[PDB]
Amino acid sequence: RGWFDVLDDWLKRDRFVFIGWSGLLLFPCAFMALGGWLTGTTFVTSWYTHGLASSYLEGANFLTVAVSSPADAFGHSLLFLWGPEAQGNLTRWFQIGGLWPFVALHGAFGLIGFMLRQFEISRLVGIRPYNAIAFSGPIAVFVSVFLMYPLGQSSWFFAPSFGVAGIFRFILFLQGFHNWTLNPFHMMGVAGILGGALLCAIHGATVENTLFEDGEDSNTFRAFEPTQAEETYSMVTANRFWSQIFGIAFSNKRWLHFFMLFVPVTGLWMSSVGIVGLALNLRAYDFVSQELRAAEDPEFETFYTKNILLNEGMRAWMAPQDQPHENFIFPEEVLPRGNAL
Amino acid sequence: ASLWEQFCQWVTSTNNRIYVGWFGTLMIPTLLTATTCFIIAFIAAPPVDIDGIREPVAGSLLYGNNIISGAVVPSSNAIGLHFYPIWEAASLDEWLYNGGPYQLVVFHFLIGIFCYMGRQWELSYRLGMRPWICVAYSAPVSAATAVFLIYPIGQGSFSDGMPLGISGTFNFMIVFQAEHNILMHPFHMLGVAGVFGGSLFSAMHGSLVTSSLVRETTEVESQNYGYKFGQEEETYNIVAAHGYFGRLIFQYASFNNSRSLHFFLGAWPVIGIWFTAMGVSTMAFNLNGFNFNQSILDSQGRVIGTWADVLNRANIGFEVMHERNAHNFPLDLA
Amino acid sequence: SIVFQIALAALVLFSFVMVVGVPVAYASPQNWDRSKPLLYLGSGIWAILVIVVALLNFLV
Amino acid sequence: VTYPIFTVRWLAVHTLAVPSVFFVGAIAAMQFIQR
Amino acid sequence: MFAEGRIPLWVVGVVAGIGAIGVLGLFFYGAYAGLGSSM
Amino acid sequence: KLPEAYQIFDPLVDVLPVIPLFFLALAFVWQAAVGFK
Amino acid sequence: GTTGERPFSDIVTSIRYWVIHSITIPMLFIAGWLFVSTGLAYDAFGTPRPDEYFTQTRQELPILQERYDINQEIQEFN
Amino acid sequence: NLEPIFQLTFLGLIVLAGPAVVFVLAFRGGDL
Amino acid sequence: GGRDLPSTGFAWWSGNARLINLSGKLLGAHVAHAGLIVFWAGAMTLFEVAHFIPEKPMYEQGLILLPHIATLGWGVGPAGEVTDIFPFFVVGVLHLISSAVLGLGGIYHALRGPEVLEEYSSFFGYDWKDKNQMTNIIGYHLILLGCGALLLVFKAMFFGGVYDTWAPGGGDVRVITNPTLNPAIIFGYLLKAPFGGEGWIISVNNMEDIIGGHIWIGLICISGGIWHILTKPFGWARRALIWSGEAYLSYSLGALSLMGFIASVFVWFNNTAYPSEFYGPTGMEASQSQAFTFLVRDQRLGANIASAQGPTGLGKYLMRSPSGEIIFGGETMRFWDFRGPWLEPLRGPNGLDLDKLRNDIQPWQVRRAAEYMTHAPLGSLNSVGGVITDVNSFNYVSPRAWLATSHFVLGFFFLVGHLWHAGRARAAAAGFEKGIDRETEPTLFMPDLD
Ligand code: CLA
Ligand code: CLA
Ligand code: CLA
Ligand code: CLA
Ligand code: CLA
Ligand SMILES: CC1=C(/C=C/C(C)=C/C=C/C(C)=C/C=C/C=C(C)/C=C/C=C(C)/C=C/C2=C(C)CCCC2(C)C)C(C)(C)CCC1
Ligand SMILES: CC1=C(/C=C/C(C)=C/C=C/C(C)=C/C=C/C=C(C)/C=C/C=C(C)/C=C/C2=C(C)CCCC2(C)C)C(C)(C)CCC1
Ligand SMILES: CC1=C(/C=C/C(C)=C/C=C/C(C)=C/C=C/C=C(C)/C=C/C=C(C)/C=C/C2=C(C)CCCC2(C)C)C(C)(C)CCC1
Ligand SMILES: CC1=C(/C=C/C(C)=C\C=C/C(C)=C/C=C/C=C(C)/C=C/C=C(C)\C=C\C2=C(C)CCCC2(C)C)C(C)(C)CCC1
Ligand code: OEX
Ligand SMILES: [Ca+2]
Ligand SMILES: [Cl-]
Ligand SMILES: [Cl-]
Ligand SMILES: [Fe+2]
Repeated sequence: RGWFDVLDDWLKRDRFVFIGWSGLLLFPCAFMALGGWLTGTTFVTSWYTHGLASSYLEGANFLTVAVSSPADAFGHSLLFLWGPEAQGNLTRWFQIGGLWPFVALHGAFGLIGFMLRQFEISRLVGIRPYNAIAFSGPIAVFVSVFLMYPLGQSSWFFAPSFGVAGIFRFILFLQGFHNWTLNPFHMMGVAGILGGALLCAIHGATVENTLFEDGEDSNTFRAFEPTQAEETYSMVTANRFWSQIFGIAFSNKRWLHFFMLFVPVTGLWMSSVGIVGLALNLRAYDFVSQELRAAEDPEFETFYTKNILLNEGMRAWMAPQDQPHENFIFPEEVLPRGNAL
Repeated sequence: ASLWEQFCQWVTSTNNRIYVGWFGTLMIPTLLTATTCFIIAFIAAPPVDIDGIREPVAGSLLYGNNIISGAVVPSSNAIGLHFYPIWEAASLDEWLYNGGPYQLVVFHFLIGIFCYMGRQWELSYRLGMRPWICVAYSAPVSAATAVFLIYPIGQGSFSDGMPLGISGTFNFMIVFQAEHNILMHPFHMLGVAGVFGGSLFSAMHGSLVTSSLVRETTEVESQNYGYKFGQEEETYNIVAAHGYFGRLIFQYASFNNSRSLHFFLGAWPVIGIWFTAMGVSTMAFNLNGFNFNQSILDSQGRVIGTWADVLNRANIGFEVMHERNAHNFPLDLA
Repeated sequence: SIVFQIALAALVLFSFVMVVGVPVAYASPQNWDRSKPLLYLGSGIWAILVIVVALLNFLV
Repeated sequence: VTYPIFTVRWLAVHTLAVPSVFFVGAIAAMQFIQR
Repeated sequence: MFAEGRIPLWVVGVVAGIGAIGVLGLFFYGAYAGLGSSM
Repeated sequence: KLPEAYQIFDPLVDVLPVIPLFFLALAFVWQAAVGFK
Repeated sequence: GTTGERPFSDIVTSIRYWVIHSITIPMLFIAGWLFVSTGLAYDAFGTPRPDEYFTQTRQELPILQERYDINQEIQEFN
Repeated sequence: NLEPIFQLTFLGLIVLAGPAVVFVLAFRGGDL
Repeated sequence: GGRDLPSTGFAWWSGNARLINLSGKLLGAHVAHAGLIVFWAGAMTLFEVAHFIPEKPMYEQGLILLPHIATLGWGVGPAGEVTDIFPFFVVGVLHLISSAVLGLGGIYHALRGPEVLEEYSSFFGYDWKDKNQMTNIIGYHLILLGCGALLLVFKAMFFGGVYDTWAPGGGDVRVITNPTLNPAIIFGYLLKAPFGGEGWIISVNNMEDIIGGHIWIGLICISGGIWHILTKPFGWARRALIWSGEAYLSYSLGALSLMGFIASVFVWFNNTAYPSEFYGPTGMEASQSQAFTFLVRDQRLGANIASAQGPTGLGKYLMRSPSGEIIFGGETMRFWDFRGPWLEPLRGPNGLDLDKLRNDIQPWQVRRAAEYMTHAPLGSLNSVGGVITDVNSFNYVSPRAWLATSHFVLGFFFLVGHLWHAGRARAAAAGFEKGIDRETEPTLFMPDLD
C-alpha cells in the first residue's frame, strides 16, 4: 500500500464531514472567504477606499456592513498582503481594501473546490454528476459579476461589495448606468429564476396533493419509506389535473426533473453573458429609433423614454458620492430634476 | 334528469378536455374579455394621459412602440380610484384617452385569476385529490393583486398600478424603489430568498433526481424514455441521492423522505412570495423599507456615510426625475 | 399612601404566585386533594387583593 | 459506546464556533460604544 | 434532573434559545443606543 | 403617564404587553419537554 | 447510519461537556468583548475611532489616490 | 439609573415563570 | 383524547387538530385564548397610558388603543385634547383583571375540566353535525353581538356621547340625539360602489349614520339570534354546505379575512369613525393639506391662485375634477373626493369657492393643514417619518399606517387559512384528505382526455 493510496483512504473515509481530495482546496479556501467576510463586516472600515463606514465596529448593522471593494486608484491590482501596496502591513492591507480580493479569490477557489467535491462524491457514491453541472450556473454568475465585470471596468472598485446594501448599490448602479433591466440577457435570467421558483412551488404542491393513501394518519409524511419501490404520488392524476387546468402537463417524470434543473441554470448562464457585455459597457441601453423620434417630436413619450430620464437623474445625483475618487463636483443647478421636486 | 341537472353534470364533468367548473363559468368569460382587450389595446390603443396632466403616453405598437416598450397604460391620475367603465365615457375616444382599457383589463384579469384558483380547488375535489395546489397558487395571485389592486388603493389611484408592459414594469419598479426603498424592506428580502432559494431547490432537486436515474435506456436514446407514463416503480434511486447529498453537506441535512422534501419544495417559494406580496401591499400604505440615512455619526456629529446613504442618493436621483411635470408642491405625498 | 404601595406590591407578588401555582395545581391529579382548596383560597385572596387595591385607589 | 473525543468533526465544529463566539463578544461590546 | 447524570436535551435547548434571544435583543437594543443610532 | 401612585411599577407595565409572545414560546417549550410526542 | 462519531445530543447532554463549556464559551465571549473594549480592534484593523474620521486639518474624505505608496498617504491623512 | 435594571428583573422573572412551570411539572410527574 | 401522533394521527405541529372532538378541551383553549386577547388589550392600554404624553397628539406617540377610547368619548374634549387620563387607565385595568379570570377558566377547562361536554350536559355539549345545536350557538352569539352594538348606541346616546369630528364649533364629544333609523340611508350605504367618490361603507361620514346603522345592526343580530335558536337549517343550506368543525372554522376564516380587509380600508380612508384628531391625517387628507398650505402661502405672497396655470397648463392651485368640481391642483387631483372638517368651510356647491379661499381661511385651518401635511402617513419600518429619502431625525409612523398594514396582512393570511381549511374540510368530508386510494384511484376509471 503506497502512501498515495493510504492518503486516499483517509481522505475518503465515511465521517460526519466528508473531506475528499477536493476538501484540500475547498475547506481552507471557503474558511478564508467566510472568515475574511465576517472579519471585514465586523471590524474593517471603507473610510479610505469609499469614505464609508462598513463594519459593526463603526455602528453599521447587518444590512449596511460590507467587505467593500478596494480603492479605484489600484486598478486591477490583486492586492496581496505582501504586494507593493500593503507591503506586508496587515493594518494598511485592511485599510486599502485588501479583504475584497482576499474574499473574492478564496471564494472563487472555494467554489471550484465545492464543484470538485460534487464531482468526487458523485463518483464515489455512483451517480451521475448533474449536481455539479447545475452548480456551474452559480459559478458562471460569480465569475461574471465578481471577476469579469470589474476586470472590464477601470478597477475592482466597481465590483460589487460583499454586503447587503453594497449589493443593492451595485444593483441600482447597474440600472442607472447600464440600463440593465432593458438587457435581453438579464430578461432571460429573470425568466429562468422566476420559472425555477414557479417550478419548485408547483412541483412540490402537485406532489403533496396527489399523494397516495399509504397510511392511516392525517399526517401523510409518515406514509413514505425511502426503500419503497413504488411511486408515492399519482403521476396519472397529476397529469390529468394539469392537462385540464392549464391545457398541458408533464407526462414524463424524468423530463420534469431535468426541466427543473435546466430552467434556473440556463437563466443564470444567460444573465452571466449579459454581465460580460456590461463589463465592456456593451449595454442594451437605448432604442435608437425612439430616441431619434423623441429628439425630433416633443410629444412622443413611452415608458422607455421615462426610464431613460430616471437613469439620467440617478447618475447625476449618485455619482459624486458613489465615486468619491473622481472628485465629481456637480453644482446644484446642473442636477436634473422635475418641477417642484 | 332535469335540464339544470344535465347542465350541472356538464359543467362539473371531469371528462371535458379543459375542466370548466363553476369557478370556470366566471373565469372563462372574464379571462377572455381581459385577453381580447389586452391584445387590442397593446397593438392599437391611442396614447393615455396617465399622470392626468394632459401628457399622454404612447403604449401601443402602432404608435411607435416595440414589444419591449409597449404597454397598456394605467388610467389617468385624474380618475384616481373612480370606476371608469366604457359606459361612463362620453365617447370611446374619451375612454381610451383616459386609460379605460387598463381598468377593463385589470378588473377582468383579477376576477379571472381568483376564479382560476377556485377552479384549481374544484378540479382537485372532482378528481379526489388533496386540495392545496390552489394554496400554492395563492402566492402569485397575492403578488398580482398587490401590484394591480392593493398598491393603487393605498396610493389612491389606478394611475399608480403596474403598467401592462415590459418597460412599464421596469418603470413601476424604479419608482417604487425611489418612493419606498423596497430593496431595504425585509419582506422583499424574503421574496428574494423565496425566488433565489426556489430556483436553487429546483436545480438541486432536478439534478439529484436526474443524477440518480435508474438505467433503463441506452447511450443513444434519450434517458427520458426510461420512464413510462403511469408506472408505479420509482424511476430514480432516492437512497443513492440521499447518500450523495448527505455526503455533500452532512447526513442529517439531507432529506430521505420524498414527501417532506416535496413539501419543502412547495412551501419555500410560496412563503417567500406571500411575504413579498405582503411587503408590496404594506408599502401601499407607505410603511417603507428601513431608513438608515445618517444613522452613523462621528463624535463631533458629522455624518459618516454607509452603503445605505449611497443607495439613498440613487433613490433621490430616481425620485426627482420621475413624473417630471406632475408635482406642484415640495413633498411627494400622493 | 404607603399602604397603597404595599397593597399594590402584595397583589403583584400574589399574582406571580398564582401564575406559577395554578397550572401546576390543575396539572397534578395526584396532589389535587390539598391543591383544590388552596386554589379556592388563593383565588379568594387574589380577589380580595384586587378589591383592596381598588378601594385604596380612591383612598390615595 | 466509548467513541473518540477529538475528530475531524470536532475540528469542523470548533473552527466555526470558537471565532463565532469571540466575534459575538466583540459585537456585544460594540453595542455600548458611545460616539 | 428527571434522570440522573445527564441534562435533559430540552433544558439545554431552552437555555441556549434564551441566550440566543438575549444576544438578538442586545443587538436590537444597540440599534437604538450608542453608535449607529442616528443620535 | 401612569397616575402618580402607580409609577413604582412603571418598569413592569413596560414589559407586560409582550407576554403573549412568551405564551406562544411556552407552547414549544412544553412540546420540547414532552419530546414533541 | 452513524459514521463513528458520538451523537451531538449525547455530548451536549453530558455533565462533562458543560463543566468544560460553562467556562470556555464565556471566556471567548469576554475575550472578544475585551478585544473591542480595550480599543485593540481599532489599532489592529486601522478602523477610525469616532473622533478620528476627520482631523483639525483634514475635513474631507481621505480617499486614497496613490498606486503604490499608501502607507505615506494614510499617515498624511492621519 | 435603574429603569432598565428593574425592567430586566421583571422580564427575567416572567421569562423564568413559564419554563419553571413546565420544568416543575416534568420533574414532579404531573400530566403534560 | 390522545396527545401524540400514534393515538391521534396528527403531528405535534398540528397538535391543536387533536382538539376537534374534545369539546371541553376545545372550550378551554378558546377561553384561554380569549384571555390572551383581553390581556393584550389591558396590558397594551396600560403601556400606552404609561408611554403617553397627554399634550402631544396621540398619533405622534405610537398609540392605537387610546384613540379607540378617545373616539368613544372618554377622557377627551374639544379638538381631542386629553382631559382625564384615568378612563384610559380604567379600561386597561378592567381588561387586565378579567383577562386573569378568563385565563384561569381556560386553563381549568383545558387541563382539568371534563374532556367532552356532551355526556355532562345537553346544553353545552355539542356535535359538529348537530345542525340544531350549531345554530343554537350561532343564535346565542348573535344576541350577544346585538347587545354589543346597542352598547355602542347607548354610549353615544345616554352615556356621554361619542367624539364627533364634524361637530360645529369644532370637533368635540357630543351626545347623538337623532340617529338615522331611516333604512334608505342605512342600507344604501351597503349599495354604494366600492370605488372612488362612493367608498361603499367606508364613506360613512357622520355619527348619526354610524349610530343608526348600529341600532339596525343590533336589531338584525338579535332577531337573527332568535331565528337561529328556534329553527334548524333548511334543505338548501343542508345541501350546499359542509357540516363539520373544520368547515365551520373555514367559514369563519373567510369572514375574518373580509373583515380585516374592510378594517384596513376603513382606517386608511375614513376620518369619521377614525378622527384625524386621534389617528392623524389620512393620506388623502395630508395631500390635500399640502395643496392648501401652499395655496394659502402663495396667496399671502400675492399669487392670484384662481388664474395661475402650472407648467403643464392645468391650474397650479385649482382645477376641475372630471365631473367639473373645483378641486386642488397637482397630483392631489386624485384625492378630490376627500372631505374633512377643516376643508369643508371653504367648499361651495361647485367645489372650492374662490370667495371663501380669498377671505374665509382661518388661522386654525392654516395650522391644521400644516400639521396634517407634516404628519402624512409616510414612514420607514424603523419609524423614520416623511418620504423615504429623508434623513433620520423625525420619529413618526402614522397609526393609520400601522393599523391598515397590519390588518391587510392579517386579512390575507386569513383568506389563505380559509382556503386551506375549506379545501381540507371538503376533502375530509369526501374522504380523500389522506391521499389517493391506490385501489380506487378515480383518474384510472376516467376516459383519456384525447
Ligand atoms: C394590529 C396589531 C398591532 C399594530 C397595528 C401595532 C402598532 C404599533 N405598536 Mg404594537 N403590539 C402588538 C400589536 C400591534 N401593534 C402585539 C400583539 C404586541 C404584544 C407583543 C405589541 C406590543 C408593542 C410594544 C411593546 C410596542 C408596540 C409599539 C407599536 C407602535 C410602533 C410599531 C413598531 O415599530 O413596531 C415594529 C415592527 C415590527 C417589529 C415588524 C413586525 C412584523 C411581524 C413579525 C409580522 C408577521 C408576519 C406574518 C403575520 C407572519 C405569519 C404568516 C405565516 C403564514 C408565515 C405601533 C403604533 C411601540 C410603541 O410605540 O408603543 C407606544 C412599542 O413600544 N407594540
Ligand atoms: C393559544 C394557544 C394555545 C392554546 C390555548 C392551546 C391549548 C391546548 N393545546 Mg396546544 N399548541 C399550541 C397552542 C395552544 N394550545 C401551539 C402554538 C402548538 C405548537 C407547538 C401547540 C401544539 C399542541 C399539541 C401537540 C397538543 C396540544 C394540546 C392542547 C390541549 C391540551 C393542553 C395540554 O394538556 O397540555 C399540558 C401543558 C401543560 C400542563 C403545561 C402548563 C400549561 C399552563 C396552562 C401554562 C399557563 C401559565 C399561565 C401564565 C398561568 C396562569 C394561571 C392563572 C394564574 C391565570 C389544549 C386545550 C394537546 C391536545 O390536543 O389534547 C388532546 C396536544 O397533544 N397543543
Ligand atoms: C364561553 C365560556 C364558557 C363556557 C361555554 C363554559 C361552560 C361550562 N363551564 Mg366554565 N368557566 C369559564 C368559561 C366558560 N365555561 C371561565 C371564564 C371560568 C373562570 C371563572 C370558568 C370556570 C368553570 C368552573 C370551575 C367550572 C366550569 C364548569 C362549566 C360547565 C358547566 C356549566 C354550568 O352548568 O355551570 C352553571 C352556569 C351558571 C350558573 C350561569 C352563570 C353565568 C355566569 C357565571 C354569570 C355571568 C353571566 C354574564 C352576564 C353573561 C355574559 C358574560 C359576559 C362576560 C359577557 C360548562 C360546560 C363546571 C363544570 O365543568 O362541571 C363539571 C365547573 O366545574 N367553569
Ligand atoms: C355570524 C352570524 C350568522 C351566521 C354564521 C349565520 C349562518 C347561517 N344562516 Mg343566518 N342570519 C343572521 C346571522 C348569521 N347566520 C342574522 C343576524 C339574521 C337576521 C337577518 C339571519 C337570518 C337567516 C335566515 C332567514 C336564514 C339564515 C340561514 C343561515 C344558514 C345558511 C345561510 C347561508 O348559506 O349563508 C350564505 C348565503 C347564501 C348562500 C345566499 C347567497 C347570498 C348572497 C348571494 C351572497 C352575496 C354577498 C356579497 C358577495 C357580499 C357583499 C356584501 C353586501 C354588499 C351584501 C347558516 C348556517 C338560512 C337557514 O338555514 O335558516 C335556518 C336561512 O334561511 N339566516
Ligand atoms: C382562528 C383561526 C384558526 C384556527 C382556530 C386554526 C386551527 C387549526 N389549524 Mg389553521 N390556519 C389559519 C387559522 C386558524 N387555524 C390561518 C389564518 C392559516 C393561514 C396561514 C392557517 C393554516 C393552517 C395550516 C397549513 C394547517 C392548519 C392546521 C390547523 C389545525 C392544527 C393547527 C395547530 O396545531 O397549530 C400549531 C401552531 C404552530 C405549529 C405554530 C405556528 C407558528 C406560525 C407559523 C408563525 C406565527 C407568526 C405570528 C404572527 C407570530 C410572529 C412571531 C414573531 C415575534 C417572530 C387547527 C384545528 C393544520 C391542519 O390542517 O389540521 C388538520 C395545518 O396543517 N392551519
Ligand atoms: C481575516 C483574515 C484571516 C482570516 C480569519 C478568519 C478565517 C477568521 C475568522 C472568523 C470567523 C468565522 C468569525 C465568525 C463569526 C460569527 C458571527 C459574527 C456570528 C453570528 C451570528 C448570529 C447573530 C446568529 C444569530 C441567530 C439568528 C439570526 C438565527 C437564529 C438565532 C441565532 C442566534 C442563531 C487570516 C487571519 C487568515 C489572515 C488575515 C486575514
Ligand atoms: C392552556 C395551554 C396553553 C395556554 C395558556 C394560555 C393561553 C393562558 C393564559 C393566561 C392568561 C390570560 C393569564 C393571565 C393573567 C393576569 C394576571 C396574573 C394579572 C394581574 C394582575 C395584576 C397584579 C395587576 C397589577 C397591576 C394593577 C392592579 C394595575 C396597575 C399595574 C399593575 C400591573 C401593577 C399553552 C399555549 C401555554 C400550552 C399548554 C396548554
Ligand atoms: C353599522 C354601520 C352601518 C350599517 C351596516 C349594515 C346595516 C350592514 C350590514 C350587512 C349585511 C347584512 C351583510 C352581509 C353579508 C353577506 C355575506 C358576507 C354573504 C355571503 C355569501 C356566501 C359566503 C355565500 C356563499 C355560497 C355561495 C356563493 C353559493 C354556494 C353556497 C355558499 C354558502 C358557499 C352603516 C354602514 C350604515 C354605517 C357604519 C356603521
Ligand atoms: C400580568 C402580570 C403578571 C403575569 C404574568 C404572566 C401572565 C405570566 C407569565 C409568563 C410566561 C408565559 C412566561 C414564558 C416564557 C417563555 C420562554 C422564555 C420560552 C421559550 C423559549 C425557547 C428558547 C424555545 C426554544 C425552542 C424552540 C422554539 C425550537 C425547538 C425547541 C426549543 C425548546 C429549543 C405577573 C405575575 C408577572 C405580575 C403582575 C403582572
Ligand atoms: O402618480 Mn405615479 O408615483 Ca405615486 O409617488 Mn406622487 O403619485 Mn405620482 O408622484 Mn411619486
Ligand atoms: Ca416606563
Ligand atoms: Cl416616471
Ligand atoms: Cl403636487
Ligand atoms: Fe420530484
